[PDB]
Amino acid sequence: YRVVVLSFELLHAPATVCGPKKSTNLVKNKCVNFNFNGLTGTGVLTESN
Amino acid sequence: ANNCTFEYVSQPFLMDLEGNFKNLREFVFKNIDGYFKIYSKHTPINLVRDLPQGFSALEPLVDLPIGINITRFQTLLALHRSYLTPGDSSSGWTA
Repeated sequence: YRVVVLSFELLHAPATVCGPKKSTNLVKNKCVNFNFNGLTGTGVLTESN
Repeated sequence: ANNCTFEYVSQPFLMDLEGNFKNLREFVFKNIDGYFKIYSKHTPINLVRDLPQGFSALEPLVDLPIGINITRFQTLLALHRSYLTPGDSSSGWTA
């Protein structure tokens, strides 16, 4: 029986491994809840120059 | 080299240096919450021995998740001459 022991260390250190952050589609010109890299908000996204 | 708990490879920080074509490379190093932050900016300099007069902002460059205490630092140099045979002069680089 091939066996692997994974030991995770969550201590006082800058975290290096994390679960992937999945996303959804991006919709503009509409009032929407947005979350960009942890920045949360509610508003209308429009093309900015 | 033990507990090698971090390795990073990327494009050169210091570009090619290949007569008075001096270059100013300014860097800022910080150690905050285990994150090692390096900021830098580069500009060709013209016949100014010391720091010049002007304003140039350093753009963020790299944030390393190294997370280990730091107290001291030292710069790394290049031996163009030979250690066993130190010549009288001109073996180095323009004194």
